[PDB]
Amino acid sequence: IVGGQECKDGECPWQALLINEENEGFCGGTILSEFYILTAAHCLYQAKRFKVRVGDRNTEQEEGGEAVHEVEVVIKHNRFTKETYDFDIAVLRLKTPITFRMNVAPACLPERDWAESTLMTQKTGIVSGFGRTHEKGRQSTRLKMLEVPYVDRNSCKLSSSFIITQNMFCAGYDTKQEDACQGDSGGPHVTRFKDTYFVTGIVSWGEGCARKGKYGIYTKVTAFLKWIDRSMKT
Amino acid sequence: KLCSLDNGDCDQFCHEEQNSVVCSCARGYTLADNGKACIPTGPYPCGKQTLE
Ligand SMILES: NCc1ccccc1-n1nc(C(F)(F)F)cc1C(=O)Nc1ccc(-c2ccccc2S(N)(=O)=O)cc1F
Ligand SMILES: [Ca+2]
Repeated sequence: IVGGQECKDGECPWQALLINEENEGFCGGTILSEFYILTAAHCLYQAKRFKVRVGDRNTEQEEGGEAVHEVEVVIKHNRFTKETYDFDIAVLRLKTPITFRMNVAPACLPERDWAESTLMTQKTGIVSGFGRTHEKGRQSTRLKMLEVPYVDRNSCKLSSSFIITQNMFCAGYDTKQEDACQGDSGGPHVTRFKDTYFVTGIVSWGEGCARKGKYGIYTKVTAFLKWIDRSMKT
Repeated sequence: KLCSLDNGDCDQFCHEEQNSVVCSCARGYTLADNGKACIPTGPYPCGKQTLE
């Protein structure tokens, strides 16, 4: 996350971190329930075998509230391709159930029509992750969050050198130096409504980070609610 | 405006049935007696920051 602020105690409980064999986070995720994590399909290439850590806010040491969960089943959308980055979504079923506590809680999945009419029409959303804090740099050891304005669909299509499909939406700033960055992929994009946070997107991609005239691209969760539901069953 | 007028006074989901507002909640929540508020069923309902 470029810019933004540190996620303070209990502010981003639905954040999940995918860790490789070296116990280093390479992508984020969103806790949906005790057994399921939502993330980006393109992350399932960043590492072969991986696990999921929840309740972490500081990568340096171990507070005692963190918990590691092995993945039982990986469900990646069969239509994802690096050529288009379309259908950038995946669901993970964990071997053991997550125990909710301070800094560990699921984000709500909204209904399609309501989310589109009421959530995605709000002024802003929140993105978070342990990603880079500058285009060139190491991953952040601290979990960060950033309020990102929803961006007009026509405006973002124009500003993009890549096709923005109906499974994607844009959020961020035109010139203000704040945006998601490498490593934040798969992380949550949530929208607050009456103090309740609903997952509305998955950190997907962007042409550079916080680049002037460029916005952040996110997978539109509302376009895959039925796909997600089917995944949390099989 | 029904659902378009302040989300029909619903805490969460708002639908229009028979040209009337009908509120509903995410899993883990129960619709309150007033048919508008959503009451959590456990200590860690979805979408709530853990600030306590
Ligand atoms: N705001 C950025 C961001 C947010 C979230 C996660 C990662 C990034 N970064 N971070 C970096 C940096 F740091 F600069 F190296 C680079 C990226 C990034 O997404 N590049 C990228 C840029 C474009 C595409 C893309 C889209 C559609 C079709 C094909 C492609 S394609 N693949 O070109 O054929 C995919 C990417 F992956
Ligand atoms: Ca820690």
